[PDB]
Amino acid sequence: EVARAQAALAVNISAARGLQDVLRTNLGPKGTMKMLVSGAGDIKLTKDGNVLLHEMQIQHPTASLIAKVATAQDDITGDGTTSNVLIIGELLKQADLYISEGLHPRIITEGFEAAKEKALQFLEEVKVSREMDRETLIDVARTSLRTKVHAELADVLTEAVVDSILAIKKQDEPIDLFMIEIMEMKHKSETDTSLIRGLVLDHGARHPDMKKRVEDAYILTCNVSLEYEKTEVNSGFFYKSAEEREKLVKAERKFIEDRVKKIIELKRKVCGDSDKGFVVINQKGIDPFSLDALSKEGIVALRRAKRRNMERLTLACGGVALNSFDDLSPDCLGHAGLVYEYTLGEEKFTFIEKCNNPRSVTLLIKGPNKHTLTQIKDAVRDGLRAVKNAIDDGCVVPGAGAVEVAMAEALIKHKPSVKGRAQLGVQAFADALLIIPKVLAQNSGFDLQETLVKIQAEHSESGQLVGVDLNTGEPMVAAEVGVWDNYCVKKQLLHSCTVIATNILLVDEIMRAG
Amino acid sequence: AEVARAQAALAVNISAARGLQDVLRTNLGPKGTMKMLVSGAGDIKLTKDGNVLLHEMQIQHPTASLIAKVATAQDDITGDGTTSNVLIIGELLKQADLYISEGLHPRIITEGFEAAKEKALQFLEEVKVSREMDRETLIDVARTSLRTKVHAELADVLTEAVVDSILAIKKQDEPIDLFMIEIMEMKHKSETDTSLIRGLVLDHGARHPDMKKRVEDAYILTCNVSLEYEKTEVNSGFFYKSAEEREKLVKAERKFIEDRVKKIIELKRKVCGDSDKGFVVINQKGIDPFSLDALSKEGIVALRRAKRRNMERLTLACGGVALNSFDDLSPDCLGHAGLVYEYTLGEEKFTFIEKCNNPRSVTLLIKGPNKHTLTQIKDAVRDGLRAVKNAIDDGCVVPGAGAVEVAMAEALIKHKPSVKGRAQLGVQAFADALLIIPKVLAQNSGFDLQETLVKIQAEHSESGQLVGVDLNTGEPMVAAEVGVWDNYCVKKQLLHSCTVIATNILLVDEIMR
Amino acid sequence: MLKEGAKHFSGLEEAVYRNIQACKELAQTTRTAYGPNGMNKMVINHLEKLFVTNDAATILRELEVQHPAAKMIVMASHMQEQEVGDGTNFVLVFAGALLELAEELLRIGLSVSEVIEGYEIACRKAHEILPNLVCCSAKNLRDIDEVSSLLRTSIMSKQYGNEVFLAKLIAQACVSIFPDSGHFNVDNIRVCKILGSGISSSSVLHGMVFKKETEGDVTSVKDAKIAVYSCPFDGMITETKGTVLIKTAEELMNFSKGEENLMDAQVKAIADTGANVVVTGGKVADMALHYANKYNIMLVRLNSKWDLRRLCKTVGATALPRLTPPVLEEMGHCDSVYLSEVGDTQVVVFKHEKEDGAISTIVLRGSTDNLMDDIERAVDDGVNTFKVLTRDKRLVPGGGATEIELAKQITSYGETCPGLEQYAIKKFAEAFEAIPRALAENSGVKANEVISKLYAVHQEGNKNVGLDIEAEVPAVKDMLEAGILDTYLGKYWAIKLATNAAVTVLRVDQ
Repeated sequence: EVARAQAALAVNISAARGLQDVLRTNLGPKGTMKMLVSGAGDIKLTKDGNVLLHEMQIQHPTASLIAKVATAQDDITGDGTTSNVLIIGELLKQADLYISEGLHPRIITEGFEAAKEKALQFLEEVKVSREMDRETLIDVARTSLRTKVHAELADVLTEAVVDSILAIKKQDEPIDLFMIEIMEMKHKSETDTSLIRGLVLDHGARHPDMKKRVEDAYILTCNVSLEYEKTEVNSGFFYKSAEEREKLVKAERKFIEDRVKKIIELKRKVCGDSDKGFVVINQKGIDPFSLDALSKEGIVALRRAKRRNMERLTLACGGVALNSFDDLSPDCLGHAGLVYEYTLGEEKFTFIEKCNNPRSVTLLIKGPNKHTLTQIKDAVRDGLRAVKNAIDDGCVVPGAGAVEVAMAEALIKHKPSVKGRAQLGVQAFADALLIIPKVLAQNSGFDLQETLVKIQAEHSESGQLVGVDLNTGEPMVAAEVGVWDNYCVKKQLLHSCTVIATNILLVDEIMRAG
Repeated sequence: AEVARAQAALAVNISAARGLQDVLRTNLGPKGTMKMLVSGAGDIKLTKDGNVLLHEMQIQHPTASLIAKVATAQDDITGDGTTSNVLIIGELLKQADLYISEGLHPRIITEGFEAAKEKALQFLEEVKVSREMDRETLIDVARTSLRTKVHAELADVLTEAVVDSILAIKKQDEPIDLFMIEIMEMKHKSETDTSLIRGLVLDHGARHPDMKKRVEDAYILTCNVSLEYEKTEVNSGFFYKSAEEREKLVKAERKFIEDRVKKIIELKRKVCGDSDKGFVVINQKGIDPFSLDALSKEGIVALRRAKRRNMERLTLACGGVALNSFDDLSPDCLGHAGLVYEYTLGEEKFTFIEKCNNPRSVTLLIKGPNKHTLTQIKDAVRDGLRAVKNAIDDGCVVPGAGAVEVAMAEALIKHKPSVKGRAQLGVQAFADALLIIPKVLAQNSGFDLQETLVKIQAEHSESGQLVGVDLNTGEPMVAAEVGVWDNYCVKKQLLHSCTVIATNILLVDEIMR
Repeated sequence: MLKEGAKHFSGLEEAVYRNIQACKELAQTTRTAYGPNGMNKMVINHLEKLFVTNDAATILRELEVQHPAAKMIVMASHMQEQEVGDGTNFVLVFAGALLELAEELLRIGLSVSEVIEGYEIACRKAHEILPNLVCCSAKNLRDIDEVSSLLRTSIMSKQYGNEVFLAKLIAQACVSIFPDSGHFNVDNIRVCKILGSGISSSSVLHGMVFKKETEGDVTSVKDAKIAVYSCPFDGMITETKGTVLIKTAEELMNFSKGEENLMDAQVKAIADTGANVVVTGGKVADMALHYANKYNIMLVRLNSKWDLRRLCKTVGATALPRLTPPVLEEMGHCDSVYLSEVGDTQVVVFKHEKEDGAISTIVLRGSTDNLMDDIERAVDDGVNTFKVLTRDKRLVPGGGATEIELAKQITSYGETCPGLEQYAIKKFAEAFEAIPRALAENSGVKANEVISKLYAVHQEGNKNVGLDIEAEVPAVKDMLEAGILDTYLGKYWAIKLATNAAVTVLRVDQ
């Protein structure tokens, strides 16, 4: 079929609206989490702009298009993405009128540009260079956390969030690459969350009391087993022919104690003293007697370790992954400043913590392991992006859309065009800005009206960035509030909202292709 | 029972009103068009005037009742801009609806209109100046008054004649002219033609070569009870019931005929001299067959069928008084206009009573063979006469061409309503309703109703420019300099009549069927 | 939505209606299911088998709704049932009841957070004032009464009259063997239901009670090295050839004897590994039996996994099919491993006694399964309510003499704390009346009649509803002392728990 001209955009405008309504609170602590059945058929809860999109199976092309484009920004920030859907279709709701008044969507796409630039100009003029204080990091962390979860949940989790990034900036890494390791853990309540400067393995191998409490940890990560097999035929060697099986029966049990006593050597090679617990870590299993022959010597051998840990352990401890054991010095097997196998429930989760150059900080969350515990697994990594963004930009402003007004004010107050053609677009342009802070207030409390004419006159009074109190519905200084817009965060929505609106605002013929 | 209530109920209202007004966008100015109205008479009624169209044939609406008041009111208080008012109110409603679409209370939207109007009122009080009441300054307004109501080519050919009538005043204080409107109409070879005549003209005369073709000293005896009777301001009773009463009825009536015509002919000798002056008999009823040619040959001009409106205008115009009767009486009572001239044009005999002691009565002879044209142009004269009089009655004239509407919208610069934000919407809704006329013209003109309008504002915001959309090419120009001026009393009155109904809209949230 | 996209079934009205309404659906019976309950519920579980109870969780897990609303909150009800044996009958009703104030406040037009947060701080205020209403504490597990006194409350919150013989029988199962200090175990004390005898013949044999036929002799030793095996007999006779027995006439000769010597070696290898009891979820065979009679290793003819499971659980045994010589890994645990006739049913009996690790095995002799399993249900959720792992349970009024105190506490205070939250704080003190109603439900009177009088009992902690007419006309039964209190904790969770999901399930418009 064909939805011609005005009809094609009438589809575009609509598909934006109802979803924007969902996200008027998906955003802020006021933001209401949303759940998904038909997205899978699973019981699924999520709060965030882009992920909920992908989670749902979204038949409508607009939403289908959006999940991809908001991604690129949701890649960066994670919050303001739950914001981003509003301004876009709202701008459609702006301009469609003008083309319903009659006009070219051309000149309005045109018109948005210089407004986008003055915004981009204003984005510079607004963005407040701020410091790297963990405090300054906390409020940027928690505002995204506050957006995505409860402020309490934001608060209690914020610390570990703004902590690891300090050690990942200890690497002088401008972003967060490692220390991104999150661990959900068996618990009655998601209340428990811990910050492990080192890593956590989940296993003690199968053998307790190996000297599993380890202060001096020289980390052997060995992807090869001490358990090849205890029976006749080798681990990968299978035989249904009789004479070939009698061949492997003798040395299969041996090549274990080959690798076993290599460690028993390697223990004394590393240590010479059972005093320092030497940590063997296996990506695969390890024989009980292997553990036994190791454990009694004080060797703590771990089996069935995870490849990311193997990666992490190699990196965090200055560790090593090994396909052989033999004998090596303590440092040839990277060092963890502390290692403790920690049993919660049945599983003993090895705390390998403050590894030498603890390049990977495991953030451990002990919870019901529901999607509720998954529901808090996002805001953190989301907030991680935010502080990473805050790490990225020293320039960060008040949140709660204090910029919106100060944008919408100046950008509109002056004609950046001193034209109709661009100002027409500019008019629509900076108007769709204010959607967020007013509706937040309007969702919180006081209507769009008062808060705006508050915050506008306030900004008009101020030039300070004054922004909504999301628990009141009238503005405050969001610099003082703590809800803080990273220039890295806030900038990209200006890119997206414009650049997406550009081509989608210009369509007339639409048809099934193929 | 059946009750429509609150938000969904007022929709049909604002759907009607805004839906009903948008048809009038075809009107209001020469780029707009005369709108054709037809009735059960099948009469094609061509008016760009809102009132004419509005109060005759329309679609049933609850708003259709209320709107019929305002375009009447603005016609009443002005005679112009009756098409104007309509397009502002729904433009304000369309604005207002958004905020109510925002859920923001029609009460909070209602209560913000009034300061905003006052603002613009005060502002239109600011952008007004006292202008001339000069004919040429009226032409500046007459050109402008007519076009936003009637047609421009009509406006132009009307502009000189419309002002001339309202210029004929004695300096009346009247915002519209009662006796400066005397409309003669005719079937012509010109479907639209209008002659400009100061003084009064007669509906019908009776022209005879026996009667004086030119009566220079005109003592006009203007009488209802006619030649068939004798010294009577009142008709005499007939009895046809029986034979002997009717037998004596037809014989003596000629005495009533004879004395009457005698009453004039001896009185002409008295009043007008013998042949020395011309005499004027007006028979507002028929003329007797004897008396017709008898008054004819005595120098008297007997005039068949002058109206009761001719009766009153004559007395006022010529300073005399119309009688009921032909009896011997002084010349002064008998109407005297310094010329009585019976001008027979078409099949209609138009008796001028001219050089009138009061040029209060002044006449326009409309022309057309086609009635719809005769409808249009004869209707096209009145509004300006009422409109342009509002220029010559008022020392102040408000500048036109929508230049002042862009002027307030920014002069309404906001958080001036820092009060709440409901008045801030009441002004924000109101600033946009101002521009519907500057829109609808550039609309009805080329280009954009907006792109020019924002040029206008971007221009008007520049200093020294009160600038506006052309009523024709739709291009930016300073309106007060072109002389294009709507009557002063329009705007101030217009704003009140505009806001009230739109204000009345939001106070009605309930409708019960 | 309007657009073909947007997967969801929840939102807006259907949230402020259907979700909460679907939440309303299930709490309906939970009312009849908590406190003294004369009500009963037929259930077929996809056996088509009827079962009768008052408990929701048994039923609700089965019930399947489109909407996670029901699907979520049960987890909290489980989260209760996980931590606390009973009150879960209540844990659902309050939330569902407290919820529907919101949709009213939504008709009254109160915001999500606005409605939520009032309950929140009031819930904290509750969690603040809730321990203030601790009216007692438990004392001694060794004491049967001190335990049984409470235990009725939960059995009550399942079923009313039975609780008396039961609660005593429970601590007589020795809840006391465990300290209830950081430890307690069901599987050690595990209910074992003997169909037959009486339902009040339900007994206590400390140490395992296995209704399974106790075969061989008594165990070779009472310490018995216990090798439990899933199917150590798959048969040592093979099923092959023509008749699904034999084909050739020569076939039968080797089929019959082969089972023997294999099982002989098998049951010898039971003695060779040293297992002093043989447990066969696999079949019993008289030769193997006679071998188990020769080698004198007590035999178990058939096993539910529950047998194998507990044997795997308790003994440290590992049930494995052995067509294989048995090898003790399972080894022994229980110091006295017996044959017994309990209910005069052959009862496989293992016993070992330890302050922690002792099996003190509830043996239910009973006339009716359909009862004895629901009789199991209350004692289950009663001893699981005994599970607090505070020997002093900081007791509060049981059967809910609390709510009237708190319904007074909060909404009064609820107005003191100001702002529209106060109404949510004041709505917070309302759904307390649920069980006062839910008992007056099964008691048959008006909660208003209840609460009006039970507000008129004012500061009490004692007088409240129950069964009979003293929950009806006065609505006054002493729910501090009928002998009935409840732990602060199981109470403390329900508020805390039903705070969460209720708050949660509202937030979600998708």
